[PDB]
Order: sequence, then C-alpha cells, then structure tokens
Amino acid sequence: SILIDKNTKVICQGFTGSQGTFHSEQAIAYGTKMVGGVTPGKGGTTHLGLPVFNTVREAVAATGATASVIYVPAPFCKDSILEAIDAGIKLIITITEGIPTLDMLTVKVKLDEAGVRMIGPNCPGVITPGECKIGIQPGHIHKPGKVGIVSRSGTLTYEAVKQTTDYGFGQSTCVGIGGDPIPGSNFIDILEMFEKDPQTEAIVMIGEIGGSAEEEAAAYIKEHVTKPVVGYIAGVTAPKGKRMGHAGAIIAGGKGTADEKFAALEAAGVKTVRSLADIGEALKTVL
Amino acid sequence: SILIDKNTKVICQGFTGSQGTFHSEQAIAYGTKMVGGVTPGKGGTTHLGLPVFNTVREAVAATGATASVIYVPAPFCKDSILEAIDAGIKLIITITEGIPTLDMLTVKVKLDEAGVRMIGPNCPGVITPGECKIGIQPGHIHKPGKVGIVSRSGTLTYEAVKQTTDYGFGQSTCVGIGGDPIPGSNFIDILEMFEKDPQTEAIVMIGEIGGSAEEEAAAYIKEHVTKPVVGYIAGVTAPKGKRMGHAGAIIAGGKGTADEKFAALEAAGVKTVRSLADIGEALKTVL
Amino acid sequence: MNLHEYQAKQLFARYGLPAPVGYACTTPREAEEAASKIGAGPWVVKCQVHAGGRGKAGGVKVVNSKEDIRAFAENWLGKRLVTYQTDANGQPVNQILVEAATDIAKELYLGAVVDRSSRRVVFMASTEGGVEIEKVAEETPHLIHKVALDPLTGPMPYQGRELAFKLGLEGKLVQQFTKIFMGLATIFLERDLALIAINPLVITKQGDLICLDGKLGADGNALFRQPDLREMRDQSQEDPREAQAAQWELNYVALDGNIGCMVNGAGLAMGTMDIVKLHGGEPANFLDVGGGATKERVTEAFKIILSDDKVKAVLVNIFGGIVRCDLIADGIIGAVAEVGVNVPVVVRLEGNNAELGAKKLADSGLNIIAAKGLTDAAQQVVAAVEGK
Amino acid sequence: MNLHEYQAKQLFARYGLPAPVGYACTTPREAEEAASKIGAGPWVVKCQVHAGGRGKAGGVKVVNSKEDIRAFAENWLGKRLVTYQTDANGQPVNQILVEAATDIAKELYLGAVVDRSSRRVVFMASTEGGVEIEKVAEETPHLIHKVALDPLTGPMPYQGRELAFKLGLEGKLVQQFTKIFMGLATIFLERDLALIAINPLVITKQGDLICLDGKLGADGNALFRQPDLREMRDQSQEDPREAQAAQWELNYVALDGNIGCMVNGAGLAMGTMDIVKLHGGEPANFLDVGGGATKERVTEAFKIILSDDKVKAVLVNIFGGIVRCDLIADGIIGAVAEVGVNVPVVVRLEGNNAELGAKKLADSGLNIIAAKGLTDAAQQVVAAVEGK
Repeated sequence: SILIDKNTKVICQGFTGSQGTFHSEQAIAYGTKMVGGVTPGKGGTTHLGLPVFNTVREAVAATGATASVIYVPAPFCKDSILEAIDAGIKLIITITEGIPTLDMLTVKVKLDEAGVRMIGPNCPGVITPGECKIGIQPGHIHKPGKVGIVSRSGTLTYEAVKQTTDYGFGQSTCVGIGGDPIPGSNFIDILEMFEKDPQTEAIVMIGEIGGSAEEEAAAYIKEHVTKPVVGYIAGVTAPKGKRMGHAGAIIAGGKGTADEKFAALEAAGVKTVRSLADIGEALKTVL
Repeated sequence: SILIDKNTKVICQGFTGSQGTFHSEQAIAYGTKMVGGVTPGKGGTTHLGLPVFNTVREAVAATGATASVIYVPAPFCKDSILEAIDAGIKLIITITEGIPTLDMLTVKVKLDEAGVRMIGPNCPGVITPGECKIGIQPGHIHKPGKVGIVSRSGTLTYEAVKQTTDYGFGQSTCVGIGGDPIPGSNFIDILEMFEKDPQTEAIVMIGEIGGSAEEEAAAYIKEHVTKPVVGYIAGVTAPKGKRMGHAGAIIAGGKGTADEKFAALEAAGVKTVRSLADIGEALKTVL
Repeated sequence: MNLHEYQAKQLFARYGLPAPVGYACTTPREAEEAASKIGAGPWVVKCQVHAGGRGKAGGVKVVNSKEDIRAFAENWLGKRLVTYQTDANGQPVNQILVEAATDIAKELYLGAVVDRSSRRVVFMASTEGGVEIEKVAEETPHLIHKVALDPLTGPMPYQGRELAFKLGLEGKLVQQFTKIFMGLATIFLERDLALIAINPLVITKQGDLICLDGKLGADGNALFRQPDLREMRDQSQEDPREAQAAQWELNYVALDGNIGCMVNGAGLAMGTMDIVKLHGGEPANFLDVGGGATKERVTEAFKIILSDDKVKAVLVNIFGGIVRCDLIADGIIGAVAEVGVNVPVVVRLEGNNAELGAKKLADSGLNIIAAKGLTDAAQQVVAAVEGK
Repeated sequence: MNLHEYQAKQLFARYGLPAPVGYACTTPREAEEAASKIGAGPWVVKCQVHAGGRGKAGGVKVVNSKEDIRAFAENWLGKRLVTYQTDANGQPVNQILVEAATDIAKELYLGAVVDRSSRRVVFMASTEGGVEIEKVAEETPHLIHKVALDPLTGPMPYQGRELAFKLGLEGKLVQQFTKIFMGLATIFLERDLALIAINPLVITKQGDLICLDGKLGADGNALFRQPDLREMRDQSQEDPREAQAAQWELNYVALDGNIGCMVNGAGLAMGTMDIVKLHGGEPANFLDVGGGATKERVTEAFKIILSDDKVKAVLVNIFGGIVRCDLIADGIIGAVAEVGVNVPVVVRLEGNNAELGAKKLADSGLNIIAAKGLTDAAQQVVAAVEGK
C-alpha cells in the first residue's frame, strides 16, 4: 500500500466542526486510528471519545500522530497547513475546497522544503482498503487488493474502485489528489509510490482537463513506471476556458485538453480506456 | 585552498562603478580571472578590457563565470544577489555594507535552498595567496601557504595574514565573512571547508562581539575539526548594546561578549591568543 | 471572475501604471460628454464586454466627432456584442469606454498567469503585441520571454529588466517596463489575480509605455479577501443559470447537445457527459451537485437543466454523497411531478438503497427509468431521444 | 535607531494595536492640558528618553491632579534623566507623555528581535511582564515562549495562538493576543525594525490586552526605505559626537579610559583597544576610519577624539586603506599643528610608504611618535600617559 496503513495515527484539524465530525465518525468506524483532533479554543475537551487540543503541536505531543486531516474552511486553511508542518506532521490530507490558488502556491513550496507530504487540497481522499480510510469516500465498495488508483476526481474514482473490486482485483491504496490547480501532490509523486509498492500490481490513473500534469506523468511513466497502467481522462466534451466544477478543471489557452492527455499516455504505453465503464475490463488485459 | 583558485572565473556586478572599477583593477592585476561585469544599461560596452553586460544571465552565458563579486549599493543589493542566484552563479562575494538585515534574512534562506555560497555581505574578501584575489585587501602581505584564516573583520585579518606570512607559515585561503549580523556564510561553514582542505594545516579563527556564531563554531570545532585552531576575539573592552562599527558588532542583552567567545573556544581546545600580536606566535606552537 | 477593461485600467491607475485617459459611460450623453472631458480627438470608443476580439466584431472604433461617439453609444448600449470569444448569443454592452486615442509606435505584450506546471506566477512578455498570443507561442515561441515570481522574495526588478532587455527596450523604456512589471506583479499578488494580459502594451510615438488594453482575471477562491474585486463582479456578462446554480450550490455549464446530465462530482459529471457522447449522445450541459442532493437541490438542478428548451432527456447519475440512494429517488419523483418534467429521466443510483430507490422510481409510473449500470444508463438516455 | 515610547505607541495606533490614551507634551501647559483631554484621573506622566528604568529613576509617576502634572513637567522638561540604562550623564527630557492610568489585572511580556542564531525574526512572550526579561530568561527560561516568523509565509495566526495558549490566555484574550502578534509582526517587517518590546503587555481589570509601554528599535540600514521612521530620529538622545563622526564617515563610541584610539576598520579598532588595555592602557574610545583616511577625515577624527578632555594620548593605527602610508603621515602632521593637538600621538603605519611616512613623522619634530609594531605602539602610548 502507500501513504497510510493500519498503523497511521491521525489527528483532525477542524475536528469539532460539521464535516470534521461527520468524517471522523466515518474514519473511526472504518477502524482508522483517529487519535484526536485540534480546534483552537476547545482544547481540553473530548469529541468522538478522542482528545481535542488547542494546537497541532499539543496534539502531536500528546499522541505521536504523524498524519493530519484538515477540514478547516478555506480562509483559515493556509494557517492550518502551516501549523501542521510546523508541528511535525509528516502527512497532511486537506479536504477543504476553495483555498486561494496563491495560498496553495506558497503552501506547496513550504511542503516541499519541509519534507512534508500533502494530499489535496480540495476533496482528495486516501484509503488503503482494509487498513485505513482518511477521507469522505464510501469504503464498502472497496476491497483489499492489488490495484493502485490515483485520481483528480472523487466520484470518478469510485467507479474505478467498484470495477476493480468487482473484477475481484482489489485496491492497494486509492489516492484522490484533489481538484485544485496546484495540489500538494501530483500524479508523478503518487505514481512513484505505486511503482515501489510491492502490493501494487497495476495502476489506474484518472485525469481530466487542465494543466499538463497527466502529460508530465505520461513521460515519467514511460521511463520509470514498469508496472502496468490503465488511464482514463474525463472531459473530452468539455468546452474551453470554462471551469468544469473543479477549480483545476479548465482548458486554458487551448492547452490541457482531454485528447492531448489521452494521446500523451497512449504514447507512453498506457491502456487508455475510452469509457470509464471499461477500466475494470482493461485491467483484466494487462493484469 | 578553499572557495577560489587560479581557475575561478569572476564577473562583477556594479562593475562600472567606483568601487567595482577600482577593486576589479586590483583583482585583475593580481591575476584573478575577471571575465567581465554586469551593469544594467551598459551592456554591450567594455570596461577594464573586459565585457560589460546588462544582466548576470547574459554574463554567465557569455563567460561561463561561476562566481560573482557584488559592489552594488545596499538599496539594490538584494535584487543583485537574487539575480545572481537566478543566473546560475554558484559563489557570490558581496562587498556591500549597509544591506538591511531583513533583506539578508531573506537572501540567506534563498542561498541555502538554492545551493549557492555567499561570502558577505559587508566587506568580506576571499583570497587564495598566489592564485586568486576577490576583495579589497592588500595581497603583497600574503604568502601562498598552510594557514587557513576566517574572520568577521577585514583589518584584523591583515594582521593575522602578516603574522603568518612573516613566520613564513603562509596562507591557504583567507576568508572574510563580513561584519553583518546575518552573513551568507559563517564560521562553521568555512571551518568545514578548511578541515577538508589538504593544503590547510592550521586554522586561524578571528571573531568579535555579538551573536553566538563563535560559540557555535567552538562546539563544531570540538567535534569535527581535527586540524589545529588558533582563535582571537576582538572587543573585550567594548561597551554593551553599542554598535562597534560593524552592524554585527554589538552585545545584545548581555550575550555575545568577547570573554564568552574566548571561553567557549578554550573549552573546545583552541589556542586563544589574548593579544593579536601573538597569533603568528601561537601558530608556531600547535603547528 | 473577469473584470471589464475599464475596471482593469482603474486598478492600473491605483497602482500608478499607465493607461489612456478615458471614462466608462452608461448613456450616449455620458459618452459624448466624455469627448470634451478627454480633450481633442480623435477618441476610441469601446464596448465593455468580457470577451476579446471586440474590435474585429466592430465594437471598438476610433471616432473624430462627438456626433459619432453618441452614434456608437446609442448603437451599442443595451445590445449584445458577439465576438469570436463569446457564444453566438454575445454579451450585453452596458458601458462604453471613451478614451483618448493613442499614437502607437510599437505594440508589445505583457501578461501573467499561475503556471500549473512550475507552480509559480509567471510573467510573459513578447515584442509580438496586438496578436492572439497563443499563436505567437505556437508559431514563434522564441519571441516569448518568461520569468517566474519567486514566492520567497516577491517580484524582483531584475526580472522586469530581464524581460525589458529581451524585448530589446532601451533607456527610459527599460525603467518604465520594469516599473510596470513590478506593479502588475504587485496587483497580481495583492488582489489574488488568476490572470493579467496587457495586449497591447504600447510604446508610443512620444516614447513611453502605456497599457492600451487590459484583461484581468481574479481568483474566485480569494474573493472573500478581495472586497473591492468582489463588488466589481458583473453578472450580466455570465450565463444567468451559472449564477443561479452557484447560488444553489450546483455547478452548471450549458452545452449544445440535447441530453441533460445531472451528476454528483465534477469528475463523474465529466465522465458521464463523455460516456453519453461515446454512445451517440450529445450532452446538453455539465451540472455537478455533490453530497447535499436534497429534494430542492435536485429540483433546482432540474429547473436549471430544463430551462434549455433543446433538452430532450435528463440523465441523473448519483454515486454516494451524504444522501441515501432512495431519499434521492423520492426527491426526483417529486421534482418530476412538481416541475412537471416533460422528458424521459434515466436514473443511475449507487450506494445505500440503490434498489429500494431504483424500485421507488419504477413503481412511480412517472416517465422515470432506472438504469442497470453506466454503459446502460448511457444507451438508455441516448435511446430516449433517438429522433426528437 | 531608537524611538521614544510615544512614537512607538503612535505607530501601534496606526496598526490598530492598543495603547493608553495619551499626549506627548513639550511644555508644562501642554502637559496639564493633556489631563483634561484624557479625562478623569489619575494620569501617568512619563519622561520621554530612550533608556529604560525611567520609573525607578522617578521619571514615571501617577498623579491625581493637574497641578502635579505641571509640577512634574516643569521639574523634568529640559533636564536630564539618568536611569540605570543611561550613562551617569543621562538623557534630555523634551517630551513628557501624559496618558490615562490603567487598571492592571496582570502584566505580560511580548517582544521580537532578529535572532542571529536561527537567522529568523523571533517573537517571544512571557507571563513575566514588568520585569527585566533578560533575567526571566536567566532564572526561569521555561516561562519564555518563542516563535520564529517563517520568511516564506509571513507571520501566521497559529503562531500568535501558540504564544497565547502558552501564556495560558483564554477566550477573547486569545484572539486579542493573536491580533497584536500579527500587527507587531507586520510593523516589524514593514518598518524594518530591529526590535520590539511590549513590557508590560497588560491584561486589564476590564479584561483586555493593552500595550502599557513600548520600545521600538529600527534597523538603521533600512532607513533609506523608511522615511517616516527617518524623520523620527531624535539626536538629542545620542552622544553628539557619534552623530558628528557619522556625518564625517567615522564610527565613534566614547569610552572611559584616557588613550584615544584612531584605527581603520572596526575589527582592528577593537583589537587595538584591546591590546592597549592588555598593556595597562585604558581606551578612551572606539573610532574607526577606514579607507578614505584623507587629511580632513583624519583631522575630524582627531577633533572628535580630543573633545574628551580626559584623553591623555592618541594612538593612531592604520593598515592599508586607499591612502598611502605617507600621505596619511602628512595628514596627521597637519592635524597636529592645526588642531594643536596637545598630547603625545603614537602612530602605527602599515602598507605603502610605512617608513617614508614613519620618517616624515619623526622628522616633523611634532610630539608624534612612530611605533615599531603593534605590541610596541601599545606599550608606547601606554607609556606616554604613565602618571598624567
């Protein structure tokens, strides 16, 4: 697997809020090791049977948590991610949507110099079927297995999950890198993790319009990823210079089209299923 | 030797100015390989028989220079150092005095993430007796040799130079790390370079009041520097909280006194000559 | 969000950057009075819409008389300008910019965007102004120069000098260019812009740089901390349903096709659109709901999708979310009865009660299908329009 | 450079930070009129000098009547306050701050400096306000909390919350503290400060944080880009010779001893002072010339060093610089005749013409020695005062 396993201890920033409460309740029931949460002002109380702290450092000191999940509103998110990096947290999963691009521009530089991994922001999710679930996803369509999945989309991932669970194939770990234009981690970052994961036998790459991250990934795949890869790009029928939901879903200056990405991948040896119905199918091939 | 040798090719920023012209004329006559200079607006002309460029990148492209010497006024210095880092320059020697501390605070972080070495700012100087001279110093008191010298002071260095040249001892390389509170390089940085330099057989460390760089150096010396070290700290009679010339020469909050530094060093096994008259002498011992 | 050329120029003014003297006018009288205030002609009059190519569409002209200014103002105000950058429906012209004409010596380009690839704000300049720059990049990419703002230091002057020298600027123009680079770089950071485009950045006969036109794009995600840019939003420039969906927490993007697509999640929404098209369909829109798929939200999603009279079917494709697959079915049922949805509705549910809900749908009797899969719900809505 | 408490508080006001209502007054009438404007007593009156411990020196008092305010104002204005942080000569009091008294619940400390060791701006807070903090650091260092400003991100709120929680603040005080941390952090960066010290940062009986006192130190190196701080320099607070030397491009720092030291280069200047002291001497000052050792500069250096009537010898120690070791000797000669230097002058030259110049000096006949080395010029000036 990658990023997380049964041992990952997780704290939650924005834990006593609606989404943090709800999703922690989920992570908890999935067996995920939520060891606590952080909410400035509510330190000293307990929520979901776990301890609630005033600062991330207090939390890390008290629990040894190494990963943090963030459900803090956009306006306060940069402060949140930075507090986490400062506190020692090594893996951050930022669910928050709507973080200003210029904030992510800075946070990305910080994460990189600081040797911290961030999945997100904007609804990513990480789940290692069987061991750990940090996210808002539906883990009863998941099946401990051999397929590694990276996607800029939450719901599109679910489809792929079901298809691999249905072909019995299973999922090593599923990573939702989020929908923003500057994410904490991108395809190449996670692809490398899958290439090195003994448990991951096949990789399903899920892109969409905008950016050239897929194209860049293709090239990386073509020279460093030996395991088989099945890729699907959403948004072939998307209009240009129009945001398709995701802050990052947008074809700017006629570049980053769904076809370009398909092309790039195909040119790197990637089973590109033209329909998201045939992802499970295409895996059946190469696998 | 360290930092520079007969092969270092040097460009000069602020080259067509008074100090840049004068000191380049010196470096030139010492055999130093000035391959050119940069002055926005005067690109395309020649000065001192060398080519003058509009940007540091133009200069680096044209000459392959790897080191840059900066004589740009304080107000424009940060822009200068950053241009140099951007252009590929790997060694920067900033003579300029009066650069705002907060600018050096930023430049220091930049130099470190960028893998660039900066000696300075504030009148440092680097000279490898025989091979290369980048600085404003007097190289006819220098003698190719075996003593390595690091000093926060220009003139105090000269004394030490003369004493080692007079005892025939010689100088591997002499580094003036400058008088500002946040320098591009400090004692430990240069000490490590000397410990690893075959040619350097003895190290002369020259400190003064302010900061705790010496104290930190002592500790480093005590555990990583095997070669012998002779240290002298100026400012035993200096009053507190009073700037003694050097922006960094100041005892703040009763810390960073001349005695503390002497002490720290002595406690790390460093021949601490109480008089700068006995530096040559004390070297004669350990050496 | 986009701003109008006049708004970009106002902003440019506040940051001391240079632009033609002009007035945004809302009436023909205001427009004609602008001429007098501006000075001696001729004058440039400009329809203020968000799209480009207004000139080729004849929405930008140089007049020599107040009588012509007024003409142009009466002609355009209240009408829709259609350029090669707007849909055939065009955009309403509610302000006309009247500014002094300029004596153009040369036309340059200066712009900035957040480069996803380098994850830096990147400024680009070219000697090729007055032209669609995406083309200058295609044809002649060596004529485009770039610099990325270091996020640790802020934009630096050498960076503007770097671009000025590459553009072959000299003397006072180098300092003017550097000044504009720094100011535009500052507006970009302070106002959380997504885009800047001075095309053309003009060198005048009199020898100075001046922003002849200006296109600013703000990061919508930052509007909470940009109150001034917040009040400048002009909704009349956007498809009203987008503002409608947004207010309801839906993300809508109208398309040409005839099959309405209502999905939860942007990636799914796009894959769904794509799969409908894969099977001979033609997606009429992109609508992404997500979680909160309540009855009203699902009904609002319907109203919005069905406002386009060319919609001849509606494909619902849910997958998870906070709502149970059957409460979602009752919500659809009610939306169909209530909205009196007059078209076949194919539903693809997934998650809790995928069938107690797929049942409820078949049990209604309403012309609501209940697909058995994706490639299926695909073929089914594609079918449900075959010849209509 | 240092600012006055009132100036720090003005600055605090502009950044919306909280401080007592008060008026800096230059006359007893202005001071007494302050009381009325401030409101109901009592009032705190404060001599405005740069040093601390004004209170223990009795330069800070709480009065209950306008008649006392005036008293205090007449008493101090135009006189010199000597505190444990000024030389026995003290500093002139030209402004008296009259501010409303405060109801102190608790006293805290909040300060910032550029930490040389971490090369970061570091904010420190302690529950130990109203006390010399260097001591709180010594005695009880666990009671001091710190945070370093990340130069890539700017100060962040969590950092102020971190300090607020460590100080055990709660509720509204946590947000107030965070607000002040951010504002002080912003003044530090924007105004290129070298130092901030809110001692005491007070929690009031009414439950709010307020800056009862304020000490700001600006980075002199940045004054070119800080025009406002530039106009606030108060020279009357500094030894006038320092301003004099500086204007002449010399760096002067008066000391107690009797041997004037004129060296080129701060490090040498300090080593020279040190070597004179090593040999029973007692350095009367620190004066660093550097390069430009012209005749006037060397004569100005003399005037400045000799203004201290306790100087009983002047040791010159040059070493290089742009001027030839003999043109330096003629400059000394002339300064000795002209200034009519009335004391033995030992010169240690080094570089070009070290002897054509050491000669010229002996050949003059002026009571100008010409040392043969350092440990020598040491003993020689030390000698030249033995019992005078």
